[PDB]
Amino acid sequence: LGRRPDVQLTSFWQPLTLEDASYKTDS
Amino acid sequence: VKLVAFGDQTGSKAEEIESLLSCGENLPIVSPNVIFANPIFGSYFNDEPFPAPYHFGGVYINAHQRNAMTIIRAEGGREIQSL
Amino acid sequence: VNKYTYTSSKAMSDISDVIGEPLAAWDSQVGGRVFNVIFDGKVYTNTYWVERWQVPGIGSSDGNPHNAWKFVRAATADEINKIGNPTTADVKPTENIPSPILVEDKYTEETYSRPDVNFKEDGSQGNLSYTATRVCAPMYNHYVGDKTKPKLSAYITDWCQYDARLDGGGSKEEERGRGFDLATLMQNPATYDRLIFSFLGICGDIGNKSKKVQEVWDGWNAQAPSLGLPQIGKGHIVPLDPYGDLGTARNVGLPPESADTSIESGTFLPYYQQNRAAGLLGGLRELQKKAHAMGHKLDLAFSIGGWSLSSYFSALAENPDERRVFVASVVDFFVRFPMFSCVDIDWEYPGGGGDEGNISSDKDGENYVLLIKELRSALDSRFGYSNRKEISIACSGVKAKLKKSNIDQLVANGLDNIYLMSYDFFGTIWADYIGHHTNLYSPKDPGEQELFDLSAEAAIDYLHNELGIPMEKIHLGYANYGRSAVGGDLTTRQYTKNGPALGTMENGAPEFFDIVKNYMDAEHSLSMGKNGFVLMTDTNADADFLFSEAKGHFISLDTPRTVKQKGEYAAKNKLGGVFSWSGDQDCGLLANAAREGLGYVADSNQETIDMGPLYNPGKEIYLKSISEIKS
Repeated sequence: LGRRPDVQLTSFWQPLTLEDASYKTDS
Repeated sequence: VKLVAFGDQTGSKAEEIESLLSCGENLPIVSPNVIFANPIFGSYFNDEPFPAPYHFGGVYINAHQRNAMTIIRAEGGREIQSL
Repeated sequence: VNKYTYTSSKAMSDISDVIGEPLAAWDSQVGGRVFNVIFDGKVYTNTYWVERWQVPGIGSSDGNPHNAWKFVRAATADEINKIGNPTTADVKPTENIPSPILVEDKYTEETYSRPDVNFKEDGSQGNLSYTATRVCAPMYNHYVGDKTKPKLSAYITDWCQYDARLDGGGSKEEERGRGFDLATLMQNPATYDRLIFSFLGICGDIGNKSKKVQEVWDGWNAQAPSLGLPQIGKGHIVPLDPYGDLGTARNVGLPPESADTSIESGTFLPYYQQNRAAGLLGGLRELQKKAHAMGHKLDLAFSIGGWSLSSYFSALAENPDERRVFVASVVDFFVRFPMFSCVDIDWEYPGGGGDEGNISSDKDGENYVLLIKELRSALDSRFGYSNRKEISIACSGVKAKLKKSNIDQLVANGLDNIYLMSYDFFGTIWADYIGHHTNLYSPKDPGEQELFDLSAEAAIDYLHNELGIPMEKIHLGYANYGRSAVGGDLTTRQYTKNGPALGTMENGAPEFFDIVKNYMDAEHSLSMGKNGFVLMTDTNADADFLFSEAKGHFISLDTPRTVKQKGEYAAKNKLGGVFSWSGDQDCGLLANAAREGLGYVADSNQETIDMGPLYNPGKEIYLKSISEIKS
């Protein structure tokens, strides 16, 4: 059927540091 | 109410309607050099965007009424505001 | 942010611009919606949030803690008929409990059962309780950024560490000890803007505890050669218990992983740095990490000196190079733990006072000023301005010795802040009469406010008016324990001297959380004295207290309402900053109240718990000042 989704939208890519204190393990 | 079902009976692309609804990022604009009286706008509770679509651009598609139809979140696929 | 809405209706013909609202009798109104409720034929609007004890009757030009529950008397007799007009009422504690408050401790019950403790709610069989803080609930709502308001801070101490009831124990006070995991606050950090660990010390201190100084100095001096590092003399700073500070996992919000608690004074020294820092201090760094994960970085701090370790202050005075070595150890610590937002000093007696072990001369204050300036200079010499630190000291409110502190030159020499001890004015074991150990406000007849009725406002006015010091450079707070006194008579303030007084662990110093357990309640959406223990409040000084007749036992204490009073005053002033001493033993309700007193606003419609009903006053009374009574 050609079922389609929306765009790979920007949302907001956020410039922010990288640590698990920033990145998240969730766990 | 399903956008695709609608478009299919319409024989026409949903994007045309989305544009009819102006629901894209192509939001309305207004000049700085005019101040409309009765400016119940910009309050921390004036959450409505301004100008409003049911106030500009496509008003006729609604009863000059706040609850202008628009895209709404997908459920069984992307969805239309209301009947 | 929190948000609420209401609505009103009229006939299609009639449009009021005002919010029309149904005319009705007053009865236990509450919340944010418009009320024009009627009472005694008068008609009343609280143009502010509504609370179930607030009453429009008194409210005509009162009815809220700050201003008029304003009114008109538009109601006619037939309105007074169609609505049954009210003329008196009394709000009661509800029957249900809208929120849990705390949880029991098996071991504290066992403690009470102990044949030495013999504790009872009335204290009859046992004057002390040694109740575990673990009894407590989290009790912290959540709040908006609110950047403009003065900073919030709290003090923290080693007594967080241990209660061997966790370890069985059962025979001695520390086995029935106290302590809590910072995980509590960690659950919802940024609860304050700054924190201050308790006053640590230096080599050469003189007081009773100095054997610890000896021990740690020994461990240090033994380690130093093996480390290939220079030995240290007196004036070098002490960590007091690295094993607690780092050799820990329980109570410190971190898994026992890597908790080499075996390490100690003779061995910690390599680890004596934030990177390596396990245990408490490391956890604190992690706490700040979570905090920043949100944002709004805490001012992490601590200080040194204080009530029980100030002894060497005079000794180090006029020993300039050792003072240099001392501040060298300071900056060395900074290098070892650059995490810190700042640290400060806790000199307490420019003129002698407190514990006599604090030997002192007159010149002490001058020398103290001098060395302080020198400290500032050293500080500036080390630090980069992008990371500058700015220092504070407490103050004693001793009307004269505070003057002797030469704040003027301290300010002129870049000491930025002052924290007024606002508590324990009532030297309950020795004081001549019962009084409020923490009254900000002047009672009537200030004729005797020299060793009594010590409204901090007086010193406040000295600094502002009689010393020109900007409020910015001065800070105030509250503490989370009251006083307790035997046999006091509410009419005379005379009381049983020497007679042992209530404390869980510290007689005469009743502990807030356990008071919540034992004597006061709020489960029924109210400020609720309980178990037959009197809840009470004095109009003279806006004072708040508790009593028990069977032992004539009195307690002077801050309250949600009373810290509200404080914070509201400070806010109206726009003081430099707000804090709480002994923050270690409040659930956090007093902190939420403190936010309210700061006007610090909540960020959501949801709650950890309510707070409004906590501001009803206690049993009203007028207590004469000491001067008034004696006159």
